[PDB]
Formats: sequence, C-alpha cells, structure tokens
Amino acid sequence: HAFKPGDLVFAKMKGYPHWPARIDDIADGAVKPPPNKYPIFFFGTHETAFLGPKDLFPYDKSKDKYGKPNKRKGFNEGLWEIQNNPH
Repeated sequence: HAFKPGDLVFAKMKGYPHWPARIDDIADGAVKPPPNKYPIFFFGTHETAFLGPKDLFPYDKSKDKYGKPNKRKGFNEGLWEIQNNPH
C-alpha cells in the first residue's frame, strides 16, 4: 500500500482546500474499508473520511504548496497540530 497508519498528508475533499491530515488505524467499529482507500483524520476540525491515493499528498513533498495558512475554520489550528501534535 502507498500509505500506512501514522503517515502525514494533505487530504483533498471536494469543496475544501488540501487539508493537513493523517492516515489512522482502521477503527474496530468499522466494517472492512475498501482496498483502494484509507481512513483519514483531518487535524484542526478532527473530522474523518475515507479517501483514496489520488486525494492524498505526502506531507513532506507537499507542504511547500499546501502547508500555508487558510481562512477556513480550523485550518491554521490543523497546521499547528500536524507539526507539533500529530497524535
């Protein structure tokens, strides 16, 4: 798999900017998560969704293009978390 639990990323959902996030472990409450897809935790807002690799940008490579402040609520908080408290 391209990603594993604990890897940091910018995750992209329709209607939102490329958002600081991480790959979580699969919840024990969930039913099997599809082959192509990952459980994402978004820093700042602390939402989850399932997303595929086309929407996941490794954090290191990508921080120059995406890791900059944003007006959307929770984003700058999220930036802080990904650097300083990624758990």
